[PDB]
Amino acid sequence: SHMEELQKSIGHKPEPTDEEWELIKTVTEAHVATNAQGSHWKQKRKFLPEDIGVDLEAFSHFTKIITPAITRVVDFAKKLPMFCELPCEDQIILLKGCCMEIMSLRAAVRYDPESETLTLNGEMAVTRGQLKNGGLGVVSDAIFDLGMSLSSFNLDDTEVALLQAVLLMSSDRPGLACVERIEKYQDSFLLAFEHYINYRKHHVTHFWPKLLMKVTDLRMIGACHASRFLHMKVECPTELFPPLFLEVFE
Ligand SMILES: N[C@@H](Cc1cc(I)c(Oc2cc(I)c(O)c(I)c2)c(I)c1)C(=O)O
Repeated sequence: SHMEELQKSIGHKPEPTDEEWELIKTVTEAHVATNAQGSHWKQKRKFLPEDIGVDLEAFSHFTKIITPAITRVVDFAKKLPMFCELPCEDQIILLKGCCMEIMSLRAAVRYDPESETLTLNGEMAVTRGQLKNGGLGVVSDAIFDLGMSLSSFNLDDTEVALLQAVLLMSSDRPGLACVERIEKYQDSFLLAFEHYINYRKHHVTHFWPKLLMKVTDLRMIGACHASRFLHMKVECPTELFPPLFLEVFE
């Protein structure tokens, strides 16, 4: 009985309703499925040679593995019924919007402080420099700084999945038709996410506000990548652009 605000005047911290656990199980599984190499990534990963890394040899490695990265985000979305409930133009609009946001999140949570690397596609471990010089520029710094910061959040697969869901259901992308409906699905994810955090009892003060701030930072990564993507088309050759890469980023 979502009295919600009232339960937040008394100071109780509401856990997930029965319906919310269902939504949480769906999003979680969507993610775990489409997350290249689940919990097995730290030993499955080849460090890219110190000598590689606009440095074009670098770029070519990242573009080689980017089409599967993209598609595993479309797959994450497909596995959300709310996404299925939307028109075809809206779906494409939402994906193009969140694709880098999600991929960046997936990379940043595989930050390893021992090596100072992130791991892409669960397949390849890069440094900040290698990722910067291979085309991202300062978006690399953005992602590394983020990964470094999410170290203390200790996110679990559910937390990352819900974050992905919040990024996907963004009502402000341009061109959308079903805005109010996307906002409602969003609010539904945020409400379950908060609830799930209450349940997790993280030992960090002001955990939720803090994690919402990361949504923004992800958004910024994405914006900033759009711009990097123009700087790229002029520097690297139309040749090394996987078709799907082009179609998502336009
Ligand atoms: N690790 C994620 C996927 C992921 C793949 C790549 I490859 C990547 O790096 C780039 C590099 C360039 I250059 C681009 O132009 C773009 I978009 C992404 C990032 I960050 C994330 C996953 O597990 O799903």
